[PDB]
Amino acid sequence: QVQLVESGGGLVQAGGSLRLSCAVSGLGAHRVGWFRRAPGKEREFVAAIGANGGNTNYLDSVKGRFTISRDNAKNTIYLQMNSLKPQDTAVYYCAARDIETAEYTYWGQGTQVTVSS
Amino acid sequence: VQLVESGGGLVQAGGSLRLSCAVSGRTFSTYGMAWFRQAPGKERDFVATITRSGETTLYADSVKGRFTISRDNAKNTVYLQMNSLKIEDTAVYYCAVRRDSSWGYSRDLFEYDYWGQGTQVTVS
Amino acid sequence: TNLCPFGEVFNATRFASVYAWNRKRISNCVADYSVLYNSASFSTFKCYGVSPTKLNDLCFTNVYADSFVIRGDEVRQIAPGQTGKIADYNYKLPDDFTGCVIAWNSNNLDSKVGGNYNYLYRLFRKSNLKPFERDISTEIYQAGSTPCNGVEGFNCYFPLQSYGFQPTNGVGYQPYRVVVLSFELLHAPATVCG
Ligand SMILES: *[C@@H]1O[C@H](CO)[C@@H](O)[C@H](O)[C@H]1NC(C)=O
Repeated sequence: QVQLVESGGGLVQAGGSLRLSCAVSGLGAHRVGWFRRAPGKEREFVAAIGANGGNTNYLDSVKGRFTISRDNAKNTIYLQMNSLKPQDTAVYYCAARDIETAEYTYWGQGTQVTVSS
Repeated sequence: VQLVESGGGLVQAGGSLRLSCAVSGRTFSTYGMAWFRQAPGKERDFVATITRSGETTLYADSVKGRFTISRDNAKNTVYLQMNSLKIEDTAVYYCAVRRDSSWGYSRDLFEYDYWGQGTQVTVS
Repeated sequence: TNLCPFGEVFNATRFASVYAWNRKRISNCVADYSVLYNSASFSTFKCYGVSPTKLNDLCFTNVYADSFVIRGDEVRQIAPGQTGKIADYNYKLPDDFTGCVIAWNSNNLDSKVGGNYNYLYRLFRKSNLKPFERDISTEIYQAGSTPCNGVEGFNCYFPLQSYGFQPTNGVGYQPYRVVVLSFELLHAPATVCG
């Protein structure tokens, strides 16, 4: 919890496959996956990506697998947000494995997108 | 249960000082022998070892030709003969001991029971 | 009449992980280990249940060869009759083990500038693994305190953990290539001898 910046913001058009991106610090062998919440609720799973670059977990909402990017040199973690579900607008934060053991913490920011059509 | 070491001093070039070491424990049957040398907290480098059965003797390349080890059963006092004194020989000498018996060669610091005190030789 | 493919196992281009180890059987050949036993190229040559010299004058019907890479200080779990995390959840050696364990440093290849994160190990399971049994599963184990029941969240973890190498790591953290060659005897004629 030193410096884990993110990015976001947009209300241009919904229905497509608009992407969202952020960045993480030097993780090494750390598992990373973004989380989002819901109004009157919290801690809703989205995805989990391993540190190998080939291990990927997907949400039940997304069918099978979608496009996810991860650059080890740049230390950036990306998320699959296809199909632009009309009710799936919320705050997105790139939280690490704070629940797990060999990852310290990350709960320090959050980004939102409100695309509509 | 500890370690007892004897021998050491100061000898110039072209001298000798036997570096003996004994185990007072009764587990000498299944404990191997090993040697290491490092004065200034340096990483321990392998010197010599003896296999459990005793037919094969393994030594480090540098100490080959001068250093010689032997196995004792009267007092379990494993002996090492040190000769050909050099400047780099001025280092703390460790009497490492292997764990339970296993047929093979150990040349790593992964496991060792006790760390000895030892002696160092100063050459002018 | 041809030498056994022990050199092929020794000089494999890539090595398997602890949870995905590869078993390569040896048959229809004779192995001459005299040149390599005294070569001193292996930093660990433990031979549980058999003397290295005595196995030369013996014929083994079946040979099992396993390969995986672990830490320098993590080789304690690989021992007969030993209880540990790796033994319980990754790779267990049975008590009736007659093989020879060979390991050596891999700083030249496995460790390199920039880091290596290809290797993996498992730590979450219901019970301990049966010896000489390997299971690969993507099921996300969940703690009994808080069951997610459909996701990996609070008190719910994926069994695999990423495992890293780098030159700046200490001697204890150095990679070590571990190869285990097991030998067994049966009533059938042996195609492997010494
Ligand atoms: C392993 O195989 C490669 C490819 O032929 C070769 O260059 C290398 O020398 C082999 N290893 C040893 C120890 O000879």
